[PDB]
Amino acid sequence: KTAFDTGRAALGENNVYASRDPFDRPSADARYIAGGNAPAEVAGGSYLVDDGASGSNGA
Amino acid sequence: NLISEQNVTVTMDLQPVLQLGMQGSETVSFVFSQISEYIGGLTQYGAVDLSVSSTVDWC
Repeated sequence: KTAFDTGRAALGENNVYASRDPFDRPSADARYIAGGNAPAEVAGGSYLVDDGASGSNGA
Repeated sequence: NLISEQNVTVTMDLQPVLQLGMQGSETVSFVFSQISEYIGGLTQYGAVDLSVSSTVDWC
């Protein structure tokens, strides 16, 4: 989420999760886009039907 | 009135015939493979056609 910083100032705020076997769920301190290693996640649904919000504004 | 008689015994067996026939497959399979299949749901029209015959009043 954090913005693209300039120069050697951030060093890790945007770098991709590097792995040699990406088909296992990443560790608890890796980077998720929506969710986490622990059961901290988002409920199942679709970007088509509205439950609250819909379309692009949804999760 | 002298007579000579021969007797036959008639035994009527009124069995309670109830007959429910069907014109569909025994197995009705719902295979939810698509997302719209989940969201809109699955509907199968005319899966079973019941034809009824009965000697007695039936429910």
